[PDB]
Parts: sequence; structure tokens; C-alpha cells
Amino acid sequence: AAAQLRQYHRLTKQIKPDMETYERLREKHGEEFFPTSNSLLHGTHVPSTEEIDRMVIDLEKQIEKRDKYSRRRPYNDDADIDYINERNAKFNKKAERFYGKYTAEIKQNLERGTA
Amino acid sequence: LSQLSKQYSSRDLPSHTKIKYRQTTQDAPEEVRNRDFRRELEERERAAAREKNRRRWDDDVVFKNCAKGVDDQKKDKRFVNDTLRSEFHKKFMEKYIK
Amino acid sequence: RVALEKSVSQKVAAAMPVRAADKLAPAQYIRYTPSQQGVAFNSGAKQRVIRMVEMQKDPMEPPRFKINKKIPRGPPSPPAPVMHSPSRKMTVKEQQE
Amino acid sequence: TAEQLLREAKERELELLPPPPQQKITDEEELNDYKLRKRKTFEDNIRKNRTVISNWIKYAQWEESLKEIQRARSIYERALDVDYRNITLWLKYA
Amino acid sequence: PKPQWHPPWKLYRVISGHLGWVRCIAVEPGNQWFVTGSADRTIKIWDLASGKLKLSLTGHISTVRGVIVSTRSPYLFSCGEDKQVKCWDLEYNKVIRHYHGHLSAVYGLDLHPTIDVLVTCSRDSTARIWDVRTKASVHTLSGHTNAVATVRCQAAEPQIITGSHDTTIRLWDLVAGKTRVTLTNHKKSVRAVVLHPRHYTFASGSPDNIKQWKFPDGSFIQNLSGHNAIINTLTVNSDGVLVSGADNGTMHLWDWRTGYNFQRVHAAAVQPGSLDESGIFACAFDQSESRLLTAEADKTIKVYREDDDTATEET
Repeated sequence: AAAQLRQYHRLTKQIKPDMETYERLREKHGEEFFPTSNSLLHGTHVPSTEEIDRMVIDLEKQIEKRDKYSRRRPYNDDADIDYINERNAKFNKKAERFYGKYTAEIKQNLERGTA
Repeated sequence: LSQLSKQYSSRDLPSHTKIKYRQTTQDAPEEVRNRDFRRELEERERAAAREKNRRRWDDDVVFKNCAKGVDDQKKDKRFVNDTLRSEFHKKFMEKYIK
Repeated sequence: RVALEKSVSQKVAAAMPVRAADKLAPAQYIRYTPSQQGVAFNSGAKQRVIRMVEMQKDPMEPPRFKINKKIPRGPPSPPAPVMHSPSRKMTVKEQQE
Repeated sequence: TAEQLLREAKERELELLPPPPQQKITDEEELNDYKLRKRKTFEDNIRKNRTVISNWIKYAQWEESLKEIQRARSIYERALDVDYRNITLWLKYA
Repeated sequence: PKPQWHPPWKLYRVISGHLGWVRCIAVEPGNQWFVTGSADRTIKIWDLASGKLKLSLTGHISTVRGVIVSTRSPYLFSCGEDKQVKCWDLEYNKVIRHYHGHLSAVYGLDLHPTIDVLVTCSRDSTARIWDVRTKASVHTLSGHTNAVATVRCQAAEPQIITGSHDTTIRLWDLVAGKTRVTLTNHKKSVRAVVLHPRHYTFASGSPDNIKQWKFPDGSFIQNLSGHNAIINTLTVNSDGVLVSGADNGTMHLWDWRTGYNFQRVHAAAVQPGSLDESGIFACAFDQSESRLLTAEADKTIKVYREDDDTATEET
């Protein structure tokens, strides 16, 4: 379908593809959620080894505890986003049930009844 | 490993210590390599498939001939995938239930 | 036939208590460097060879060291790459089917 | 309605015992002994099923929580060493 | 370019009468008699020379999942769902010896062409290598995460392989009491394995895709694709065609050296009224490749021959 473009807007998604789809939309929402940075100054930190994909040194000094906290912020953001699934949405109606399994059997029974 | 050898049990006694090589009368590997079995089987199936061959008492009855000329309706040799009745379980259940 | 003859000889010999043989004849005269020590002065002459013979046979008592413990498995295996062409997902219709 | 409501009251009263959370993190190393008993229960739960995903995930969360680095890296290293395919679990440990 | 004029393959004869689905199939080296393992728990023996049968073998506790014909001795290696793999002596009209050490049901079996040994694919995931004539075993083959679907071995360089349900085709080097390599090419569990008469490349197949690997050194061959279904079996013949049997009933003939198959065969072998999804569980090429024994879950063994026609289309 659609390959790529330059824009940001609302969409639908939230569909069956799940893992791959939630990871693509999560990486796109994370990349679009974090704008550019001071890398111009890292453009002073830039010199001669930049290009030539296959790397001579893949480690070096990393950055600092700065990039450690800035790396820990999207982890807590992904934890808060992962903490959002559904709500309680309860009430007293119809008959009773037993723990979780009877509620799951009620949801699956409602899914099988409507077809 | 160099371990786990302590005690034996039954069925583990020495058995068939001498194997049996293929005799020239039964199967010879060179004769199978030089075998004509393509044409030998073509000729065998050619022969087997070639030849296959093989009065007031009667008037006083209120009825007449009812079942007549019905024989082959029940297949003599029939292999049915369904094991519920078919030919087998029909007579099997007929003899075991009455 | 040589590998299966040695392995089949050891396993088939141990699995068949024919009591093997008498002992062996490994006079086993060993001339070698003692772990290439190069210690102070000299602990012997040249490589300090030693006489190495076999061991006394087994008496009528089968038990020597009994273990019969349980340590099943426990090593892992090195993982390989996937080495497979990634396919296409089921989207809404094939996954919801 | 009295049958379903009676099943709701009897089912509500069918819960077995409340929790007894007393003496939480007290007597110094006694809390480490309680963590040894909890880690032993997690080791037995992971021991019942070698294919268990859930129990391994809970051992990873409680591990990383109370086991700091070493033992937590031993839980993620043991579960990771026992898992070749199903790389999503390797992404959970990662 | 689809060269070497792939000839069309057609039917020969139809056979039925078995009490259960046919799990395995085998033939004598001299084409004298045939045998098939079946779901009925009794080992089937069918002499197909005239279209006849051979003998009815009994004493298997469960359905026989595999069988083999020893070239040196008249002993047919037996493997079944009963986890008991017993080579049978037929000289006395009774068995040879019962092998031991299988922890679960044996999904497959094989015989080494030179040395005397018994190979088995055991649903415990354990592929049993056995020094045999002595009543001995040889070595246990492990490392497959799931059960071993197939087993293959040869007297050449340590080509040994066991098709595993774990989606990684196993490769064992037996000589050292060791293994060979792990094959990750198959994306799903490989239920099919074959050895081509070219002997250069080991053949394998899976429902996702068929994996042909050029051996000994860890090299590959080609990825056979275009047949999407559960792959029951793969058999390579001497003419360059390899029939692929499926659980859905679609047998796809294979042109190989052309890079792609020689046919897509969709046919209904369905027995009387019980049919369901039952396909062809196994198949075997003849010695002269003049017919193909078809073993299906419908308990119908149908040989396949050709009408000697020109044809030879392309795509």
C-alpha cells in the first residue's frame, strides 16, 4: 500500500497485525515524538569516521549519564503507554459469574452468539 | 561418559550374533544392478493382465413373486472406507444383535 | 567400521558380562616432560621417565563408586540465525479469519 | 432473580481467606529469607513446566525488582539460554 | 528453461481393502513384493507384481509408522506408534529383534547402506542410532527442540540428517559420535525429506516451503516453492522428477534440474463414503520408475504409470 511520505496526522490502525503493526506505529510514534537534537555540536564531535557503514569501532565512549536519563525517559513513557489497555467498565446486571474465567467465557460466548 | 555400566537385565542377552548376508539364490546386488526387472515386470503384468477371465396351490396364494432377479445389488467384493456399517459391520451387527 | 567397531566393542562388551579378558599388557613406559616445569635445579635425568603398568583386576565385589544421581540435561544449545525469507502478515482479514 | 442473586451472594462469600500482609520488610535479613522462600517458590513453579512462559516472565519482573543485577541477569540468562526460537521473549529480556 | 523434456506421469492401478489409513510404504529391492504400514495396528504386506498382495503381519501393539527392507538379511525394520521399533525376521515367518531405548513413539526409521545400524526419528525428539546386529545400540541423537519428523543417512561423508518438527532441519555427523550442522532454511516444521539419485544435494520439504540443500560441507541447493499445503512426503526418482504428497490430497510432481517442478497433480483418490480431508500420506517410486505406489489415509494404494504421450508444455 502506502510506502512513505512527509506528514503527521491521525490514522486508524489498531488492527489484527498486532506485533509488527504495533511496533511499526510505536517506532513511528516514538521517532515523530522525539525531534532532532544537538548533533550539530556532535557535528563538532563528528570527525573523519562517520560513513562507511561497516564499522571499525562500534563502542567508543557512548555519551554520558545525560543520554542515560534521556534513554530512560522513553522507557517510562513506553511503560505508561503499556499500562493503558482497558478500563474497569463494570456494573450489576444479568447473572453472576466466577472470577475471570467466567467473564472470559461470557465474552467468548457473546462473540459466538452474534454471527 | 566412561560410566553408567553396572548391572544388566533381561532381553539384553547376546542374540543374533551372526547376521545373514544376501544369498545368490534370493537377491544378488550385481544381478539387481544388471536386472531386466523393467521388462520382466512389464511382461509379468502383461501376462497377468493379459489373461483374466473366470398348479392350484400356486394360484391359491394371495401374493405373487416379489423378490426376483435381485442379486448383485449387494456387492460381493467391496472395500468401503466407512467402518460404521458397510458390508462387514452389517453382518457383524446383524449376527451380534437380534 | 573402525569407529563402530571400537564403540560397538566397548558398549557391546560392557553390555555383555563375558568378564572381558584377564587384564591387559600395557607396560606403558612413559618418557615425557613433567608438564614442562623447568623447576629449580633438576628433579630427574632428562625428562625423568617413569614406569607405567596396568591396574589390578576387579574382585568379586561389583560396587566401587555408586552414584545413580539425577542431573538430566542442563546445557543449552547455541542459537543460529533465522535464515528464512520473511513472509507477509495476515492483516485484518486472514488474521481475523 | 433470587437464584442468580443467591449465586451472586454465595459466590461473593466463596472467596477463601483474606491476605495476612503483616511484618512487611522487618527483622533485617528475615526479609532476605522471605525473598529466598519466594524465589524458591518461583524456582519450583518454573521447575514444574520447562516450557512455562508466564512463570519465567514473573521471575524476570520479581528478579529485576529484588535481585538487582547478578541474579536478575541469571534469570534472563537462564530463560534466554533455554529459549532459541520465539524471539519475542528475547525482546522481553532485552 | 524447463529442459530435459519432462515426461507426463499418469495412473497405473488402484488398490484398497486395508482396515486403516496407510502410514508407511516400502518395496523389495528386486520388486518381488511390497509392504505398507497402516493405521490398523497390523503391518501390511502387499505384493503388487500382478496387482496382488503379499502377507498380513501381526503383533504390532499400535499403528506402524515406518518400515525398511534390509539388503543383506530378509529382516524388515519395524517402527510404529507403540514406541517399540523391532526389526522383523521374515525367514522364520517371525521377527528378528526388538530394539530398545526409544522414550516415545518412533516417527521414522532408516538403515545405513554400508554399516549395519538402525536409525529412528523418535517423537521424544530423540533420533536413535543403533549398532543393531549385535543387539547393541550406537548413539543417541538429540538437539531438536521438537519431535524428529524424518531420518536419513548415507555411507558418504557425514551427511546424516533428521527432519525435526522444530522448523530447523537437523544434520548429524555420526562418525565421531557427533552431529553435523543446524539447518535454518525451513521457516516451518519440515515433514518431508528425500535423497536424490544425483546424491550431491540432500532434499527436504515443509508446508511453508521445500528446502533443497547441496551438501556435504554445509552448502545448499535451491528453494522449491509454488506448492502451498501441508507436505506429507517428498520422493525423488531417477528420471529427475520428485513427487510431493500432501495431507490435502494434492501430489505435485517435481522437475528439479530445471529449477522447478514437473507437474501439479490434483486428483481425488477418495474411497467410499468416508472421505473428509484425507490425502496421500506417503508414496514410493518403483525401481524402474514405471509406476508409483500411492499410500493414502483412505487405505487405497494406487500405482501410477504413464500413457507415453508427447505433451511437454511449459510456463
